[PDB]
Formats: sequence, structure tokens, C-alpha cells
Amino acid sequence: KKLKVMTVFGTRPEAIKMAPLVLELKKYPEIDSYVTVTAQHRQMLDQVLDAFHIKPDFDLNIMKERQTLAEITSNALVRLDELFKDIKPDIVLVHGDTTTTFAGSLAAFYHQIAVGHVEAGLRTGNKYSPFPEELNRQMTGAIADLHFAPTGQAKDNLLKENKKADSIFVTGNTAIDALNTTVRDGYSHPVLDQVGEDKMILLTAHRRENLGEPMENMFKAIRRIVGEFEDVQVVYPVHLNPVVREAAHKHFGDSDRVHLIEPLEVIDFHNFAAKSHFILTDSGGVQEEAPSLGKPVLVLRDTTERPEGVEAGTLKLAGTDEENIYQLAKQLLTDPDEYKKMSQASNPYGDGEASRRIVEELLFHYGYRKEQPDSF
Amino acid sequence: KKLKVMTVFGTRPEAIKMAPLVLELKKYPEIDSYVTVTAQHRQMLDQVLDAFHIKPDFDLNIMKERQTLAEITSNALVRLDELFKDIKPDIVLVHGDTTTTFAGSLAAFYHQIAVGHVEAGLRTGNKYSPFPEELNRQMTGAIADLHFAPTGQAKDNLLKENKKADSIFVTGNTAIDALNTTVRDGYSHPVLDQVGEDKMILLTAHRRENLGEPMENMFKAIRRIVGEFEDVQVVYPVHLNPVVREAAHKHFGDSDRVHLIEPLEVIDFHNFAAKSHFILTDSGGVQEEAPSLGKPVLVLRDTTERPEGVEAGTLKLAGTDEENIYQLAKQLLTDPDEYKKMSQASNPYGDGEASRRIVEELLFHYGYRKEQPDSFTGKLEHHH
Ligand SMILES: CC(=O)N[C@H]1[C@@H](OP(=O)(O)OP(=O)(O)OC[C@H]2O[C@@H](n3ccc(=O)[nH]c3=O)[C@H](O)[C@@H]2O)O[C@H](CO)[C@@H](O)[C@@H]1O
Ligand SMILES: CC(=O)N[C@H]1[C@@H](OP(=O)(O)OP(=O)(O)OC[C@H]2O[C@@H](n3ccc(=O)[nH]c3=O)[C@H](O)[C@@H]2O)O[C@H](CO)[C@@H](O)[C@@H]1O
Ligand SMILES: O=c1ccn([C@@H]2O[C@H](COP(=O)(O)OP(=O)(O)O)[C@@H](O)[C@H]2O)c(=O)[nH]1
Ligand SMILES: O=c1ccn([C@@H]2O[C@H](COP(=O)(O)OP(=O)(O)O)[C@@H](O)[C@H]2O)c(=O)[nH]1
Repeated sequence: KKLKVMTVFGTRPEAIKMAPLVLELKKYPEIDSYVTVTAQHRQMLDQVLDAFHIKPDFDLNIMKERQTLAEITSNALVRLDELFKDIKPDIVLVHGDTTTTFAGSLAAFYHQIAVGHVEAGLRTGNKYSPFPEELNRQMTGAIADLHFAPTGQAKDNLLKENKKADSIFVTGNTAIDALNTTVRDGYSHPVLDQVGEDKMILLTAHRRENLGEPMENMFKAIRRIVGEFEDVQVVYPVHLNPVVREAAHKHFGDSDRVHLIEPLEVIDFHNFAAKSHFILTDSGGVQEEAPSLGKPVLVLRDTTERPEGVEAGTLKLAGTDEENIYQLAKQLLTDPDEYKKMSQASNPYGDGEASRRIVEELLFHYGYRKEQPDSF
Repeated sequence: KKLKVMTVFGTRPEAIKMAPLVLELKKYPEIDSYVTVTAQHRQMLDQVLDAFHIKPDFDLNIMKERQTLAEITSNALVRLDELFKDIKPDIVLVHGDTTTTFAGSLAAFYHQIAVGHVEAGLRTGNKYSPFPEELNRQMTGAIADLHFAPTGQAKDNLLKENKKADSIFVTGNTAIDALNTTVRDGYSHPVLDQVGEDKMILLTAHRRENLGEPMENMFKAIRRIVGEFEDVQVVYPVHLNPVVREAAHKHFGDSDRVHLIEPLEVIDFHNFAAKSHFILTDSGGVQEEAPSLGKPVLVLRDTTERPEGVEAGTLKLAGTDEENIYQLAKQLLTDPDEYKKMSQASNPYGDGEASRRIVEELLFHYGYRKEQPDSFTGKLEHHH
């Protein structure tokens, strides 16, 4: 009989990383696959689904404006529970570390449905950084039957938590599957036109634990850089969270050389990253994409769960102190040795074959294939 | 300033095990303590609160008839979330492995409130046995800042999961704090009067994974034993779950020698256990109580997370197969050597001072005491 697989996800980053897997799953005659979105994000999720031309089988439309963690958890849980009364897949695949990831896993567990965790095992060891992502991924790890770890270090993290080695596979990150298709040699954009010959710093900031004072500190450091370096401009595709938007407007409204724009489609964003001089970000996904692009990243966090990019020299933790961020950005602008150190391209997160590996592992595990795939 | 401590629980077993801790907390002028119940159980919770004379500060009244896991989780989370908007304790203490335990921990975490886990670290390694308790305690363990493990092996379970040693304390189980006060010399009850001279088997059965076929298999075996042995009577205080009640009525409804009764108050239940010939149960708490009483227990499960009781000879895993349960119960009724092997009293789960250790650990952690209390000492450490 055909293996019944359901992907469950709800946000921009999950959708970008899950879309290559959703498309891979469809290529296999022995799999009957379903796509379920919680729509924890609405506009930002639809931007991705539309770009990949993916239409979900089920769309739970849960997003509320300025929603709380309790609200997302309850809404996702209740709606998925209702879904699972009628449709019973053999396995539910969740992604990464959102509240949708955890609620999806929990709803599946409550119906005794098996769970596979895509992007399993990332850790900072700090329950409040990132908040609540660190616990979302740890609690999802308690539920998951199969763990698709992007890297060996992620697998080691799960081993240290007493997970069975034979339930964890090192696949690479599906983000690289997508990234390997988007960059364009001849790329053009109206915003890049007005940047012109100036150095471009690409900025995103949205971590929950960074809202308020930490983000004010980041933005003050950025204002100081722009004021001091005349040949520098910032492009900031601003997250739809109104708390972020308030902070962005407060600091960068009336700035000629900081461009506040709507979130970019992923092909556009990847191409902006490729064109950037360097990146300031607190994004998870951007940290995994940057090494492939050989693009220096100052990570505006006190922690990271991407140590592989740090080892490659691409990623440097800058924290959230104003002066520290200023000094690190100034260094990248004025020290060619430091810039060179941070701008060597490598592929520590994937080779573009992660989706294939995940599906082939599923097929092996359930007895459809006699052989296991290669590891990343 | 006073340390603000809130206990959060909602079911019969949590209330029994948390009651001694609630009362212990009230003793210390250093602590401002609050009691919050979800009332995941209504009647069965109220029975415990009334017995211990505990009046909750907050009662969320969540119980619905035939409620699902998703329902309990959502209702508890939403109501606790609302509570924490208004009241911010320094630490929330949750108990054990119920959906209330997990939802309480999660709600506290969402408000960045510290969590202490009473009865931390119990494991079967099987996510469907017990269901959902194994995962409830595992996920609670991910959230908890402090882990109050009843025994050394529970601490070892947490260490194996990469929990830091300095965050785990071995306290004994608070169940023993309660048990040490309840058994009295000349206990009597109208139901025991009916039993008279006969051997009494005390039965409870309610595990979620046992509902339906497994429980019917248990009950078929038990009905056979009652039929075959005329001097045996069963006392069964039946859980309020309608699903359990249907099965109890189906298999025992016509038997004069199976007493189907309402859930007993804890004082009465403990005294019935003390007077029983042996116990048939799938209860967690009864497994911890029985060694103290030297009472053989056939555990009606395919797993247990009380291995200390198994090693003591008190607990024997019987599974849920009809014939196996019948054979093992028949053995206890007919084999004096086997009965003797299972009826040696010991105290592997506590010495009655668990609640005090928990409170003193809290006071040390937060700087109110210069000294840390000694851990509960087990098995091997006595003797070696
Ligand atoms: C706990 C959790 O799961 N957080 C994830 C969520 O954080 P994020 O900060 O996006 O949190 P939410 O998904 O709750 O969205 C926050 C708020 O932003 C607004 N909003 C968001 C999306 C949208 O399409 N339209 C819109 O209006 C809404 O007011 C919403 O309530 O998404 C991020 C991706 O960007 C992930 O990195 C985070 O791990
Ligand atoms: C997942 C979870 O947390 N399960 C716990 C719960 O299981 P338990 O089997 O009691 O599950 P519930 O707490 O959901 O109660 C089930 C149903 O029983 C009925 N009911 C229950 C209590 C009551 O006072 N009145 C009443 O009418 C209701 O119809 C209720 O919906 O309590 C048991 C103690 O007995 C614990 O061992 C279990 O760990
Ligand atoms: O304007 C943007 C900003 C980011 N991204 C992509 O979104 C993903 C990261 O999502 P986000 O930073 O929202 O969440 P996180 O990764 O931190 O969970 C990465 O693939 C980015 O390339 C995008 O397509 N457009
Ligand atoms: O009729 C009864 C049955 C049990 N108990 C007590 O209830 C606790 C265990 O609760 P339960 O079996 O409902 O749940 P579990 O321990 O399996 O979570 C133990 O302290 C028992 O002594 C009780 O007081 N009256």
C-alpha cells in the first residue's frame, strides 16, 4: 500500500525549507502525500507557496494579529486535532522550531501518528535564546520518531539527549536545495538601482527575545554606521510583525540611505544577499544561506545554533550591544583582512540533495527500498 | 522579600502527592505560596482537597465530560495563560506526568516563569506506554529548571538526557509523606464488613492505553478468579471515566463478590490496601505505596517506571493478557512461597520527608538558607 505522508508547516521559513521536500515527495509512486498549512503566517506564508506554485490540501488559517504563544499553540492544536479526526496519515513531517512545529507534533502524537522532524537537533542550550524556538525543537525532539539532522553536530546534540543513533539521519539542510536554484548573474531590482555603486548592507531582524531594547540598540548602531559611512546604504525588508515595524519606522523613517521595504520573495532575497557587501541578521535561515554565498554575517544575537557557519568564518556573533555592533560593522567596512576572513564560500549546511535523502530514508524505513541513501 | 511559589495541579494523584508539599510550604515565613488547580478532575480532585483541607487560590474548572487530550491541553493552557497575565510567581511547581503537568509547565514557560518538577525523571522509554504520560513527563523535563527526582534511578534518567547534575535533587516521593499518616490500628468500613473473613483483592484500573480490549482481558481474568475461589472478594473503587465504568459494569455488574464502589477517600483507600491480601492495579501511585505496606501487586501493564518496587519483589508486571493475569493471580492465592517473596515490606520510594527536602532545596537555591538538605538515601547506599 502507498505510504501516506503529510507535511505540516505554517510560516515563511518553514515553507521555504519544506517546499523542496513537498515537491520531492510527489515524484515517488509509492507515496501518497498531503500538504497542510496552519497559516500561523498568512501573507508571508502565501508569498512562498505562490512562488513555488504549491496549493495546500488543508489550510487552517490560524493567524491572529499580535497573537501570543498560547494563542498559536491552542489554535494550531485544536484545528490539527480536528483534521486528524478525519484524515489519518502514516507519518506527519514537521519542520524546525516554530510553534506550528511543536503543535503539529503534539497533535499527531495525540492521534498516535508517527512524526518525522525535518531540521532536527539544533541547540543553543539556552531556553530563553532563542525564545521559544529552543524549547520548540527540544519538545518536538521528544515526540519525533525519525530525526532528519542537517549536520553531524545536530545529530551529536540528539545523541547527547539519549536519542537512538539509528533514528537520526544526516541529510543536509533543505534550504540549500532551494538556494542552489535562485541566484542570477544578471539580477536587477529598482532598490538595487538606487543603491548603485554604494556598498549595500542587507538587514533583517525579528527574533522574539530581541524585541524592544535589543532591537533599538541594533538600529542605533546601524544609524551611526550610515551617518559615518557616506558610501553605504542599508536595505531592510521589514518583517510583518507590527512590533518590529514600529521600531523600524521609529529609527529609519526619514532615512535616505536606509531602505525600508516589504518582505522580499525568496528569489529576490537570495539575489539581494548575493549582491550585498555583508549581512546583519538575527534570522536562522539567513545564517545557513550565507556560507554558500561567501557573505560575511554579523549575527545580532547573544547565541547561535549554527556553529558550522561560525567555524567556516562566515558567521560572527555580535550580540545586541549598540557599541559592539557598531565596532564590528565598522571593522568589516575598514579592514580588508577581516572581510577576506569572513568571505570565503563553503557548503557546511548542504549539497542540494537533502530532500532526496529525506524521502529515500522514509522509503527505506518503511520497507519500500532495500538500501539507505548516502549521508551528507 | 518573600519567595512567591505557586503549585499547579488538577487530578486526584497530583493532589494527593502535592497536598503534603502545599502544607509544608505554608510553614515557612520566607515563602508566599499560592495554590492553583486546573480541575482537570472535578469530583475526584475535590475529594482530595477536602480531605487535606486545602482551599485553592485559583480554580480553573476545566473538566469536560469525556474530554480529549487536545481539549485538556487547550483549556488548561488558555486558562493558565490568562492567570499568568495577572499573577507572576517566582517559580511554578508542577507534579508528575498529567496533561495538566505539561500544560502548566508550558504556560509558565510562555511567561518566562521558572518551573520546578516534583516527581521528575520517571521513564519507560515507550511513548505509547503509558500514553501520554511518558511524553508529558519528558516534555515537562525539557521546560523544568529544577528537577525533584524521587529516586537515584530517576536522577540517572535525567542525567542520561543531558540535564545538569546541579539542577537535579533526589528527594524521595511525596506519596510516602501522605501514606505515613493514614493507616490506623482499628480501621473499619461497611464494605470490609461484607468481606468479613474472606481474602480481599483490591483492584483499580484506568490507564488510557488499557481502555477497551486490554481492560476487558483484565476483567475476564478477575471474574474467573472470583468464580473459582469462593473465599475471595474483590473491592473495586471505580474511576469516574464513563469508559471504565462501562467495562466494570459489563464484567462485574452481576457479581455479589465484586464490590463496585465510588472512588475512596485516600485515608480509606490506604487502609483498604493495608488490609488487602494483594492488589491488582495499573495505577502509578499505588505502585509506590505498596512496598511500604508489604503488599503484593500484580501490575496490569506491559511496562512500569517503578523499577525499585519490582526489585523489592512487591511489584510484578502481569501485562494485559487474560490468561497471564489469571495464572499469576491464581499463583498468589495458591503458592505460599511466591506470596512470601512478594510480601516483604521496604521503603524504596521515600521516608516521609520529601516535601521538606523540596522546600529546603528551594530555600537554598534562592539564598534563604546557607545549607542544602541531604538527599534521600536508597537501597544500595544503605548497606554499603
Ligand atoms: C514562536 C514561533 O513560531 N515563531 C516563529 C515566527 O515568529 P514571528 O515573530 O513571525 O511570530 P508570529 O508567527 O506569531 O507572527 C507575529 C505577528 O506578525 C504579524 N504577521 C506575521 C506573518 C504574516 O504573514 N502576517 C502578519 O501580519 C501578525 O501580527 C502576527 O501575529 O515566524 C518567524 C519567521 O518569520 C520564525 O523565525 C519564528 O520561529
Ligand atoms: C493525560 C492525563 O492527564 N491523564 C491523567 C488522568 O487520566 P483520566 O483517565 O482521569 O483522564 P481525564 O482526567 O481526562 O478524565 C477522563 C474523564 O473521566 C471523567 N471524570 C474524571 C474525573 C472526575 O473527577 N470526574 C469525572 O467525571 C470525565 O468524563 C473526564 O472527561 O487522571 C489519572 C488519575 O486518575 C492520571 O493517572 C492520568 O495521568
Ligand atoms: O525578506 C525576506 C527575508 C528572508 N527571506 C528568507 O526567509 C528565510 C528565513 O526566514 P526568517 O528569517 O523569517 O525565519 P528564521 O529562519 O529566523 O526562522 C530564509 O530562507 C531567507 O532567505 C526571504 O525570502 N525574504
Ligand atoms: O479509590 C481510590 C483509588 C486510588 N487512590 C489513591 O490515588 C492515588 C493514585 O491515583 P490514580 O491511580 O488515580 O492515578 P496514577 O497514580 O495512576 O496517576 C494513590 O495515592 C492512591 O492511594 C484513592 O485515594 N482512592
